[PDB]
Amino acid sequence: SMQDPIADMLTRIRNGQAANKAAVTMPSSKLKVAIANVLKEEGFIEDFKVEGDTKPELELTLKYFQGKAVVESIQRVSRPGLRIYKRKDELPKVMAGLGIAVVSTSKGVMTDRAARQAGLGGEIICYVA
Amino acid sequence: MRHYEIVFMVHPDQSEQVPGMIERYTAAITGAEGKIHRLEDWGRRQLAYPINKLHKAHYVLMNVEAPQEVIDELETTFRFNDAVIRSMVMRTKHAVTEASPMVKAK
Amino acid sequence: ELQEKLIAVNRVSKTVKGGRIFSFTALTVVGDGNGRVGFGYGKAREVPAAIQKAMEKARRNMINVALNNGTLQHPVKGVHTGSRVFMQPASEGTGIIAGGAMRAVLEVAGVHNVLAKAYGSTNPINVVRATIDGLENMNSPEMVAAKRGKSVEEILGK
Amino acid sequence: MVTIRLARHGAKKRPFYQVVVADSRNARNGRFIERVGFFNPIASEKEEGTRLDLDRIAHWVGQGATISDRVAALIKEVNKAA
Amino acid sequence: ARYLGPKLKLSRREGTDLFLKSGVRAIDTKCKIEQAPGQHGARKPRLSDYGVQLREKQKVRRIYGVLERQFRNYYKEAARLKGNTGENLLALLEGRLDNVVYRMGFGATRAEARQLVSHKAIMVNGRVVNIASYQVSPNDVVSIREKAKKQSRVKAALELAEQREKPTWLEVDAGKMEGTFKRKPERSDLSADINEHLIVELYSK
Amino acid sequence: ARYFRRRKFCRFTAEGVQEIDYKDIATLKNYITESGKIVPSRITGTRAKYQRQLARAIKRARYLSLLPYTDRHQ
Amino acid sequence: ATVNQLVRKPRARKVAKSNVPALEACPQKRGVCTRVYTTTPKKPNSALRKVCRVRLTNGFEVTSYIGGEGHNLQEHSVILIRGGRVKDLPGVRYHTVRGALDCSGVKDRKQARSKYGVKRPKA
RNA sequence: CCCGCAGAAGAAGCACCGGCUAACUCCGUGCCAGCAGCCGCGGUAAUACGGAGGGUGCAAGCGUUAAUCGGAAUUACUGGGCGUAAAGCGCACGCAGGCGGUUUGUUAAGUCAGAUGUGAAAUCCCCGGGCUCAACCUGGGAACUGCAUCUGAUACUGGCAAG
Ligand SMILES: [Mg+2]
Ligand SMILES: [Mg+2]
Ligand SMILES: [Mg+2]
Ligand SMILES: [Mg+2]
Ligand SMILES: [Mg+2]
Ligand SMILES: [Mg+2]
Ligand SMILES: [Mg+2]
Ligand SMILES: [Mg+2]
Ligand SMILES: [Mg+2]
Ligand SMILES: [Mg+2]
Ligand SMILES: [Mg+2]
Ligand SMILES: [Mg+2]
Ligand SMILES: [Mg+2]
Repeated sequence: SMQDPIADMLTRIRNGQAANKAAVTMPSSKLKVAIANVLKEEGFIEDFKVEGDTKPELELTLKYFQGKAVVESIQRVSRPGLRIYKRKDELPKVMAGLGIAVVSTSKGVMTDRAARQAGLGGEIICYVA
Repeated sequence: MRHYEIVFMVHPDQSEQVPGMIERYTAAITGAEGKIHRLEDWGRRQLAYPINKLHKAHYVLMNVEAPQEVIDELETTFRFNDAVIRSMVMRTKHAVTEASPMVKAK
Repeated sequence: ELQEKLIAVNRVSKTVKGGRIFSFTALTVVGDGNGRVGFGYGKAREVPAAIQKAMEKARRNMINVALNNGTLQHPVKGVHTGSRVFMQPASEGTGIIAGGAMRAVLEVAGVHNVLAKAYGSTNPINVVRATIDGLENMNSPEMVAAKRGKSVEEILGK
Repeated sequence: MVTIRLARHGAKKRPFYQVVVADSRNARNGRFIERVGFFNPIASEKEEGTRLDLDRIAHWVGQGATISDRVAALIKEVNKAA
Repeated sequence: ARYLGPKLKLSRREGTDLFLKSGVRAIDTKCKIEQAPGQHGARKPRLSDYGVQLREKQKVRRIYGVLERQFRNYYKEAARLKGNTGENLLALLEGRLDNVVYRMGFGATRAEARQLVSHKAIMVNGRVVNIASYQVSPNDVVSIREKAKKQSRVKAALELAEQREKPTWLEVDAGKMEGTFKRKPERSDLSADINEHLIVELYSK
Repeated sequence: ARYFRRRKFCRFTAEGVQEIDYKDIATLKNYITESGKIVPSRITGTRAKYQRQLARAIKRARYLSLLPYTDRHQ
Repeated sequence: ATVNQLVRKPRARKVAKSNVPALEACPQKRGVCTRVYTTTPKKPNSALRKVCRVRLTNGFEVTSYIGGEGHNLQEHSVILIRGGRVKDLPGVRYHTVRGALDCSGVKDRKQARSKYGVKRPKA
């Protein structure tokens, strides 16, 4: 069965990027929108939208630069079988700072830099490079 | 407020106080709103030709910007200060808040 | 300029009706030491020639690597046909820390300080291709800001 | 009882005594309660060779601790010279 | 604890003559340069990779007569100290008392200047030191012992010191028979034919 | 005693140089001959305006000691 | 592979077995030569290798090799054995220390003398 | 510790040199004797055995052996694999067990932040100082990666309650 919707999002982006898909459809959720919302500020995705009320659908517009996938790599860090939590001093650097780490802190989901500036730890959701 | 480009040189045997010297010049320059807006340094360098027997000496660059009067005092200091072997108070039209090849090489 | 390094030579052989026909191969990398490196491979009956075949092979098929003051820009992972390589940028003064095959490419490429490790098969020819492939995928802040449609200062954060 | 004495550390023919607060029953270099100073008998006669935190030492004396003979001389060769 | 065999054998091996022998009579005349010793020396030896690294390390050691054990301890200290390790190791080797005396001009050769230190003929800051490996610290003043100056060999070594481009970081005194180790030396001053990054890798293997 | 030619590329104009600097040792070392005498435009091809800037720069650098006057320094 | 599976059964540190079990992690052991004989080497080689059967102090009975030219070894000889197997002699894992106890040094040894217990020749 | 006395006088071995691995020939020997960490040598022109010269490494030590980690990503948490090379149970059900879609509120269990106590000294590390240097000794830091308690924060996970 489907047990980690977040990893499904990573596969949906990764498979669509490798298949040169213009857009991807998926069931929506607050966390999925929040992660898609975070992606917007760094330019990894073009736009996101939410349609439907009883069964919300999250729609992501993929982005390409020279006909090549914008999302070079993305991999799940915290998983249902193995949760990963990092303290503020030990927060990892993803793609030597060029990429971002989606971090779920007590003040909501933010990037590694936002957590680093605010001096906060949390759950490392994913690595983006 | 004319932009000057000091380039003095300090005896290789007195690089210990070179820092302190920077402070002295900077402090008096800043007294008349002497915007420094640049303070590089090339430490010691192998002089091309043996000036004053000294086959090697320090090297400092200060693209400062201060009134004409204050800077003139600096030249008097550099003249009667044995530590500074040679100077070159050039005068640039504008400012250079960047970097030179002498540091970008490393 | 153009610097030349011999990485490894070998005596391959194909049996023929009469007997064993021995041949020699040669692996080389050329580069200007300032962000450009190219590998070469050549087979010939005489070792002298094999080198020329490798030199011509290295002259063609060249790639650009975005160096950063004679050091890598970020840790990179390369994999080619069973050889896995890991290279990490290092501070100034550490020199080249790599195996014999991995070391040779870095001088012509212009890398001065790097920590490298070869996992899996250490076959010299596969190892060399693994390093170059990682270097080709290595991007600099200038193209990353353009590719992400952002500015350098914002993404860097300084 | 708790006593303030010197534990002999250092090397051969160059002793360096550590001034420690310890129970008298414990070994000379063994268990101790608190560090309160050191004493260098081979000091260069030009720089610091012995310093003690008299505040903590006075506190321990007020708690009931006894003073060794040699240390008493140290707690005197200082409070007199200054 | 010291090499006692012939010296020109080592000199001609590893190839470039590097600060050996009195230094007056032309080094080439005394032997046959560009020819390693041994009956088979007259041939082209295809050196390897290990080969190159080994030669460099051996060369450096002989220039300063430092035995492996000692040299390895310098490398450990150089890596421990902040900064670039290779230059730090070279600085430590140059800071030895016996080497400093040679560059100061009181010895014709590093070996002879080292013997002067060993035989209690050198004064450092008013204290007698006869240990060749003593590390000279910046601003120190090294002065030949009164009795020593009466040695005519020292006098002749001063004369010859003129030919060697006087090291900058060393303020030599002629008749004053003294020296001031101004400061630590820098890579630039030292012979540019030394590739310190090779030394660092070799011992880090 | 008289040649006068060109190389067909005033490198300074090419790179859009707007002010030749006397600290660009690398660049300068390309227009100073082995003896240490500024090379005429008639050879390298440098445009007239930039050569004037380049020539004062060489002088300042020689002064500053970043370059050598002639070659026989005793 | 799975962390849950690994939690249920942790990784088992394998114990590395020695190549010289009869030494019981001791550098050398003294023994008595039960039998002196000769044996033949493996396949790519041909010779008359000199080996000895020896009873050690701890009761282990093993066969040891003699690495020196000529030997004054016989019944009830007390020798000192060290580690080191013979590539071409299966079952031989030890070497007799020449020049120790009742084993004399090798005659005429001039190179690697310390490996055969031979005193420096007088000049 | 210092000072004088005399005269180079009283003070250098050990291992290796076929590849790995720095450094080679000559003689003897002739699958013999032998060496051998791995690869392997020797059957009459042995850079591999034995001797000689020569040369390489290390040095008052050099070698061998035993032992621990490394290299060994070769038990892989970081950091591996299971079509054919080792490795999918013959298949299904299914308990404990692990894991769990979308939703609000609810706590604070995890988690995260804050603070405080605790983390003996030595060791280790950094900056110094003392032995002529060095080891050695020592001053101040750092560190002790930890745990307890409290006050928060509450996204997420778990919690129950309703969707
Ligand atoms: Mg010793
Ligand atoms: Mg060799
Ligand atoms: Mg392992
Ligand atoms: Mg495998
Ligand atoms: Mg099979
Ligand atoms: Mg199978
Ligand atoms: Mg099946
Ligand atoms: Mg859930
Ligand atoms: Mg809690
Ligand atoms: Mg402690
Ligand atoms: Mg000291
Ligand atoms: Mg301490
Ligand atoms: Mg919840």
